[PDB]
Amino acid sequence: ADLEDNMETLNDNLKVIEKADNAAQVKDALTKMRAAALDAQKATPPKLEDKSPDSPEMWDFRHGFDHLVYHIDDALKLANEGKVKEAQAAAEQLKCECNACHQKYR
Ligand code: HEC
Repeated sequence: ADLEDNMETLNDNLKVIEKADNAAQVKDALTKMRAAALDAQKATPPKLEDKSPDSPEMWDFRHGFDHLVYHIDDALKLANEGKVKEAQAAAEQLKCECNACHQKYR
């Protein structure tokens, strides 16, 4: 899918996670965020179209999704451990970290 749709998937499932009351619902939303993040990693954003993949900006662009998946996997582990509240807290701090890549390249 394109970058804007993957970003909508990330933004929407973060809303799903903070409204959830069961671990299965949290794990499902994180699973879709993981797919959207790995798919967003292969795209080129409009303001970086003049750059090559090995440019510092594009290495940094792909690196941001590596760290996002890292936090998704940790939250997925918490959800698999039945820790709904802790998984939701991980998602809130993860949500805060979304802003940095937008400030650079959005
Ligand atoms: C870079 C490695 C990113 C990180 C991590 C996240 N986002 Fe992102 N996002 C990024 C860019 C370059 C853009 C602009 C795309 C464009 O075509 O202009 C976006 C956009 C969004 C949007 C708006 C989508 C739209 O229809 O305009 C949203 C709602 C969004 N991003 C959400 C979002 C969330 C919740 C993130 C943390 C899970 C997140 N993004 C990370 C680049 C990057």
